Amino acid sequence: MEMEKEFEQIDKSGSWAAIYQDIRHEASDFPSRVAKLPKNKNRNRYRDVSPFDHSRIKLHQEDNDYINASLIKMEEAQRSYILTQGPLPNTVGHFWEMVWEQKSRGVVMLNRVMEKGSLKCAQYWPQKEEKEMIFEDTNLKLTLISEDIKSYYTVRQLELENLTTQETREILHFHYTTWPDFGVPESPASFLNFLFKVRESGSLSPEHGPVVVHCSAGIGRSGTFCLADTCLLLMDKRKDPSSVDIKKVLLEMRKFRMGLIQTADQLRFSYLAVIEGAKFIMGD
Ligand SMILES: O=C(O)c1csc(-c2cccs2)n1
Ligand SMILES: O=C(O)c1csc(-c2cccs2)n1
Ligand SMILES: O=C(O)c1csc(-c2cccs2)n1
Repeated sequence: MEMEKEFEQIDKSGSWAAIYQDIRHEASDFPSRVAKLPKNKNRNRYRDVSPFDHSRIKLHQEDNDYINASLIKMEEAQRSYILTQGPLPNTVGHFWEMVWEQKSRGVVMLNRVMEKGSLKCAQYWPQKEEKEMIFEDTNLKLTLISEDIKSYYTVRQLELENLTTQETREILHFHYTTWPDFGVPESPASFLNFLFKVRESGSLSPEHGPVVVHCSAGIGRSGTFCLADTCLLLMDKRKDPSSVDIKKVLLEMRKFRMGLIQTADQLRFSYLAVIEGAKFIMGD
């Protein structure tokens, strides 16, 4: 079926939970043996969220190459994404090592450091220009260059220096700051505006490594971001945009990381975002 009318049909029939459970039943199951080794317990935020072995990002290190991060490679759309958990106190250096080694231009953060009164990720970037961060375990230096605070999101320019080689690179940090503590946003307008700002920066383009996107576990909000982006790109590429099947795209992405889209409300929100976004693209 088309998307917008499939949407009204699920709303009128109140069957979002059944649609979402079908996706969960059909989703791929691949091994995640490296994630479960005892030496990696303090590298995982949640015991039930792990990268598959076949798609995990490897650190270029001979001691321990493990990070909780997955490469989502979308062949028809010609887009790749790295989805990862929010960094932990003992993985902030690994996080920036990955950014460097994978040649990423942008980092997309969809959570706040504290939500619901608890810590959801480490404070892994500097908050003042004159107070830079040094990660001694991976030999990197990170400096805040500038910060632009808007009503729904903040963009930061960061400098990452490989202290071994003295090479430097500019990284863009896109921080969506207004996702509610519970549920999903009422309108997708600010989330789509944010997605378009990431796109306009070059951070999603083939001349760079894959964008790094995270929330707390790296599957829920993060899954919503890449699902909406890929569906909208396919609608622009194909002769028949109404052939884009969001459920089929989601199952393809779940071949590369488990659990993408965590609730039926997140599924409904993803449909809403793609539907509204397709009107603004045109040719709109
Ligand atoms: O939460 C933490 O532990 C944390 C946040 S930034 C950081 C480091 C910066 C530079 C070296 S360690 N640690
Ligand atoms: O909508 C089209 O034009 C369409 C439907 S499927 C499709 C392709 C799949 C893989 C490569 S092109 N294009
Ligand atoms: O099937 C639809 O309603 C749909 C989704 S995107 C699309 C486009 C039309 C013209 C350009 S893109 N139509």
